[PDB]
Amino acid sequence: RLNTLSPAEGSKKAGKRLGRGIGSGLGKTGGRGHKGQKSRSGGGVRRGFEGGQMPLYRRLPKFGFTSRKAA
RNA sequence: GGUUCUCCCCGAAAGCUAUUUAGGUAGCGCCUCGUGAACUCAUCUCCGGGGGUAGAGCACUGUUUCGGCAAGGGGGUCA
Ligand SMILES: [Mg+2]
Ligand SMILES: [Mg+2]
Ligand SMILES: [Mg+2]
Ligand SMILES: [Mg+2]
Ligand SMILES: [Mg+2]
Ligand SMILES: [Mg+2]
Ligand SMILES: [Mg+2]
Ligand SMILES: [Mg+2]
Ligand SMILES: [Mg+2]
Ligand SMILES: [Mg+2]
Ligand SMILES: [Mg+2]
Ligand SMILES: [Mg+2]
Ligand SMILES: [Mg+2]
Ligand SMILES: [Mg+2]
Repeated sequence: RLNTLSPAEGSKKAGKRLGRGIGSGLGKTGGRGHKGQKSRSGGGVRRGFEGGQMPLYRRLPKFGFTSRKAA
């Protein structure tokens, strides 16, 4: 009867909402520590960056060639 | 610098490694949630082990104080 309809158990998961008091658990720093590049807005680092060490996908040598006949 | 409602469960780290790196970041180490298997792990008993630290010692590496024998050396004496 329209108002009687409810979803399955565990279907909806609420979702994390950050910065909303202490009781919320997460709140004041939205689960992202104190300071550093990761805490800052637009933070983090690009994909495959090991902090100036030459990343795995450059220290290893490239190999082979893509065949046109294989496609 | 600041990041706003509430209860319940578990709960770190400030280490290694690398870095124009050192107040940053990454992988591992430590937290957590989830998913499966073996007596898997922990505590203590009685066995098997390797070590070369504490201590001790002076054959060796050097160092060191005495006493006994003593080549070899330092002072003297000749035609
Ligand atoms: Mg939550
Ligand atoms: Mg929470
Ligand atoms: Mg918390
Ligand atoms: Mg702050
Ligand atoms: Mg800090
Ligand atoms: Mg941080
Ligand atoms: Mg460099
Ligand atoms: Mg440190
Ligand atoms: Mg420490
Ligand atoms: Mg550092
Ligand atoms: Mg810095
Ligand atoms: Mg010692
Ligand atoms: Mg000793
Ligand atoms: Mg002694």
